[PDB]
Amino acid sequence: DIVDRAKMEDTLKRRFFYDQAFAIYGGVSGLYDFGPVGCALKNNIIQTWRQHFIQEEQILEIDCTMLTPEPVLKTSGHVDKFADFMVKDVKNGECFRADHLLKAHLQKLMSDKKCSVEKKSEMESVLAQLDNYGQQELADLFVNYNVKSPITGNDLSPPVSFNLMFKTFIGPGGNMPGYLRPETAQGIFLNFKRLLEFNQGKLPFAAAQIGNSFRNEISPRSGLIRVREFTMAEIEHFVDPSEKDHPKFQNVADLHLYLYSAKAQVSGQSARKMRLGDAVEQGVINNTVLGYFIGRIYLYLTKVGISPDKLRFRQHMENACDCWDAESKTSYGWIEIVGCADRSCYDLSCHARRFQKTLYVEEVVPNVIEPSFRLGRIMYTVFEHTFHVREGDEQRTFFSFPAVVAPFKCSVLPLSQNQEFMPFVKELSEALTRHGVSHKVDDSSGSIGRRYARTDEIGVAFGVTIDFDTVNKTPHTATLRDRDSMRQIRAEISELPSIVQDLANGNITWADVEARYPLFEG
Amino acid sequence: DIVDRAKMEDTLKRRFFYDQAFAIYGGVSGLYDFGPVGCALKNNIIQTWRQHFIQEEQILEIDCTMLTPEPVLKTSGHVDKFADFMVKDVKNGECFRADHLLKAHLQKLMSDKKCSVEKKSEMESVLAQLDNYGQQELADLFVNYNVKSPITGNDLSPPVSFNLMFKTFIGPGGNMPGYLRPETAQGIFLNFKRLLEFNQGKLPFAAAQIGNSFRNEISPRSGLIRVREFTMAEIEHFVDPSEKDHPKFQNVADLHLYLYSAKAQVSGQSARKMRLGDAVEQGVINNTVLGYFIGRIYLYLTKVGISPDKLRFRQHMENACDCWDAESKTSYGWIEIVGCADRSCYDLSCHARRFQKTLYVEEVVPNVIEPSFRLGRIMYTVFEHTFHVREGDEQRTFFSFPAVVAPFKCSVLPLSQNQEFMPFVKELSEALTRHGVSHKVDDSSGSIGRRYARTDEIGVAFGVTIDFDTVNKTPHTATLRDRDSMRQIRAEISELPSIVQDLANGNITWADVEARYPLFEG
Ligand SMILES: [Cl-]
Ligand SMILES: [Cl-]
Repeated sequence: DIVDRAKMEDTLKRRFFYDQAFAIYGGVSGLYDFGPVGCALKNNIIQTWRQHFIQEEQILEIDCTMLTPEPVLKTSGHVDKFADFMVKDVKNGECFRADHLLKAHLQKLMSDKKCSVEKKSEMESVLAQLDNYGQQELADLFVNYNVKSPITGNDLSPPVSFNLMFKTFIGPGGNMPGYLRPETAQGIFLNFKRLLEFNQGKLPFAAAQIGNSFRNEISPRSGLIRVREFTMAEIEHFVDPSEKDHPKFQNVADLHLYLYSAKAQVSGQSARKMRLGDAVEQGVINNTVLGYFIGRIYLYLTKVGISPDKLRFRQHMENACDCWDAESKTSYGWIEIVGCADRSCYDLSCHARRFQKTLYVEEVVPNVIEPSFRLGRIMYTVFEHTFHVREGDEQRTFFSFPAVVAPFKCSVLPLSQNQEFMPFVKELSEALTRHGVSHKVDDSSGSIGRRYARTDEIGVAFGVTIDFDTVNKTPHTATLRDRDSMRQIRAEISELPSIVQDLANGNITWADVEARYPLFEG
Repeated sequence: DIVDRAKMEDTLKRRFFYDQAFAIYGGVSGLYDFGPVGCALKNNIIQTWRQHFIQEEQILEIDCTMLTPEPVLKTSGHVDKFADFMVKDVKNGECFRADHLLKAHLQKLMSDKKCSVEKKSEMESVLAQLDNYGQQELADLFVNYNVKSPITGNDLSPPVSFNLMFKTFIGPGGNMPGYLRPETAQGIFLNFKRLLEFNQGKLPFAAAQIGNSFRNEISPRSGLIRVREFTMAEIEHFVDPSEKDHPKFQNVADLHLYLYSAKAQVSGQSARKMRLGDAVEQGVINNTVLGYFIGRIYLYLTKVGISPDKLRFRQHMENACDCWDAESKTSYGWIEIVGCADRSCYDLSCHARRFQKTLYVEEVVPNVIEPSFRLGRIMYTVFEHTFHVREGDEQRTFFSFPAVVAPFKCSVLPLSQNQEFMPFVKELSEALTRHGVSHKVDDSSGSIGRRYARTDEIGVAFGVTIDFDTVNKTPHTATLRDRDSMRQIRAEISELPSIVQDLANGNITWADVEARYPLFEG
C-alpha cells in the first residue's frame, strides 16, 4: 500500500525536518516548526519552483501583506474564502467539524451489519451530497442520524457556520477590524492595474506571489495536511478569451498523466492515464492554456520527487469554474496539493468594481488560470513517496530526494579529523562551491558506514570519502558514493566536483559514471 | 544634505518598486505592496544575506510560525516586546503616540522665542529622559507642558500603555487567545534544545530565521521606516562565556567604521571613525565575538549598496544588554536598520525555565549575540543612498544598485523587433543564464537612448545592444554599456557573457574592460 508512516514520522522528528510548534507548552494543533534540514528542503523546493515557473514564464512576482482590512475580504468571501459548519457539545464544549462527524458516523452505521442494504444506498446518496448541504438540512441530517460526540458523548448543537479567517484589529481602538489572508491570490487582483501598466497593457501576463496564508482550522489532526499556517505559491495567468491558445503547449502535449474528470466521477469510472495532447483533443481538458499549466505542474511535481504512479489530476463537478486539482496519494488518501482553476467570471470583477484596453477601444475582461501550490503538502508528499528502508535488521532509513531538492547534494567524509585531510577537504569544498554544488563536511564521530547512514537519513544525494590513500598516493583520488544504490567509484579528487555537478544536474547517470571511472568496495 | 526624496518616491511608485497596500480602498497605514522590480531587489538582498551569513557561518536556519499563543509571549513581554504610550482625544477620538507629541511639542516651544534660556535647558533635560519616563510622570509632563492635539485641537487624555501586538484567537471559541509574533528571535529560543541536539551538543552555534513580523503601530506616517508588517532576518549566536573569542575576527579587525559609543553620547562627542581591531583593543567594543558580527554586518550593508559615509554603529546606554545598532542616515535622519545585541542574561532563561552540558557535568548558560536585520529599512536605505539624477533638463533618473542586488544585472537591447536579431538574442540570453547573469530582453518601443533610460531607472547594472552590424559583419560584436558612466565598448557577442559575469562579480572593473576592448560612441 502506502508507507510505514510511523517510522517515517519518527525519522522526520528525530532528524528535525519539522516538529510540533510550541511543544514545550503542550503544542498547538495545525502549527509546525521546520528544522535546519526541513528549511533546506523547503528552500530548495521553493527555488526549484521559481525556476520552473517565474523564470520560465517571465512571471511578474509580487509581495503583498498578510494583514487585510474587513471591507476588502467582504468583496471576496467573509463566508466563502471559507466557513466550515461547526457542532458544539452542551458540556465538554468541545468543537467539531460537522462534515467530518457526519461522514465518519455514516461510515460507522454504513458498516455495522445487523443493518439494511437500502440504508447503505441511502447513506451513499447522502455522502455524495455532503459538501453541498445547506445549514438547516445539515442540522436535520444530524438529528435524523442521531449524531453524537464521537469521543463520548453528550448531545450536539445545530451546525453553525464558522469563518476560518483569523480576526484581528489593524490599529488603535477598533474601527479597522482586519483579517489574516486565507489565500495569496487576492493580493494579485487588487494590483491588476499596476501589473497591467508594468506589462505595458499587453495581454497574456502572469503574476505570482510566494508567501504564508492562514486558515483557522476547527480541529487539525492530520500532520502537515491540515494546518493553520502554511507557505503557498500562487500564479494568476491573465488571458484574452479570444486568444485561448498557449504557444508553448507543444512542449507538454506529449506527457502521459492520470486524469480524473468530473464525468468519470459521476459515472463511477476510474482515473485514466492519458496523453495530454489527446486530452485536449478529446475535450476532457477544455483548452491548451489550461493544458499547458497542468503539464507544467506535473513536470514540477515529479521533478521535486513525487511519484507519477501516485499522481492524478481531478476535475471537480458542480461542487462557475473549471478546476483541475493535482492530487497525490498518501497514507491519508488522495490529498489536494496543487489547485489549477480556469475561470471566466472571477474575483477581480467584484474587487475593483479591472479591464485591459486591447486596441480599437474594446475593454477586455480577461479569463484567469490560477495554479495554486500547497508547498507544505507538496513537501510532505515527497517524504512519503521518497522514504525507504534498507535491508539489515538494523532497519536503516533513507530519503531518496532528487538532487535538486535534497538538503544538500554532497557530503565530504574525511577519516577521523586529522591536520592531514584538511587541505584536501578545503580544496574539495571550495571547488564544489565553484560548480554550484551544496555540501557539508561531516565532522561526526563513528564508523565510515554509520556516518553515511546518517547522511542518507536526511536524503543527501552523494558522498565523497577522503582517506589516507587520497592524501598519500599520486593520482589523488577519493571515493564517490551513490545514495540510492550505495555503490561507489574511485575518481581523481579534482574531477569529482565536475561529475557530482553532472550527476545532480541530470546530465549523466550513475551508470555512465561507473562506465568511465573505476569501481570501489571498502 | 540627503536626497530629493520627492523625486525618488515618484520614481519608486511609477516603476512600482513598492506602493501603498489597498490603495484602491483608501489604503492602510504602515502596509505596502512590493512590485515585480521591488521583489527582485528584495529577493536579491535576502539571497545576498543568506550567502553572507548562513553559508559563511554555517548557521542553522529555522522556520517557525507567526501565530503564537498568549502564554508564550507572557514569558517574554506582553508589555515589552512593545507597548507605546498612547494619548486619545476627547472628541475626534484620534489616537497619538505620546513620545512623539511631547517631543514635537517640546521642540515647538523649545524654539519659539519670546521664551527663556532656562526653559531650553529644562526641556533638553526632559528630552534626554523621554524614552525612560514612566506612566504617571509622563501624564504630568503632558499637563505640565499643556500638550494638546497637534492638528487641532481638543484636550488630551492621560497616556495609557498600548500593546503593539496584533491580537487574535487561535481556534474555535476563545480559549486560546494568540498573538502575531512581533519578532523572529523568540521562535529560535523555544527550539534551543532541538538545535543544540542537531549541533550534537557542541557550543558555538548560530541559528537564523528569515520571515515576517508584525508591529501594530499607532500612526505610521514615514514610508517604509515605520511599518506594521515587515520581513526580518534574525541570527542567534550562542557562545560559552568562557570562550568569548571569534577565530575569524582577524578577517574583519582591519575595517574602518564609525562608532558612536554610549559614553560619546553622554558627553556630547561626535561619531568617531575607528579601526575595528583598535576598537576592541581600546575597550569601546567589549569582545571579538560581538566585534566580528559588527564587521560582518558592515560588510553586508556596504555590499548591498549602503554608503560607508552615512553608516554608523550606535551603542545604547542605560535605555541588561550591550547593544550596537547599525544606523544609516536618511532624509528621516538616523534610522536603526540592524540591531546587534550582546546579552548575558537573555530570554531563553525565562521561556524554558535551556543549557548545554559542556563535558565534566557543568551546565552552561550560553551568552547570545543576536544581529537582527530590518530588511525593508535596509532596502529603503539603498534607495536613498543609491538614487541619482542625470544632467539634462529632461532630468533623468537612475539607481546605482550594486550588480549583486539590482533587479537584474543585464539588459539586452535589439533594434526594433526583427526576425533577424532573434537567434543572436536567444544565444546571448541562453549563454548569459549559463554564466549565472540575470537579464531581461527589452521588447520596448522607443529610441535606443530612451530604452536605456528606462532600464537605468530601475537600476539595471549593464546593457548589451544588438544592432544590424552585429548580425551582418563577421566578428559578430555588440555594444556593452555601463549604467553609472553610460560609457560603452564593442566586444565579441560570444565573450560578452564572460565579461558581464566578471563585472557583476567584482572580478574586473569597467576600467579594466575599457583597457582590453574597443570603445564605442553611437
Ligand atoms: Cl501546504
Ligand atoms: Cl524593515
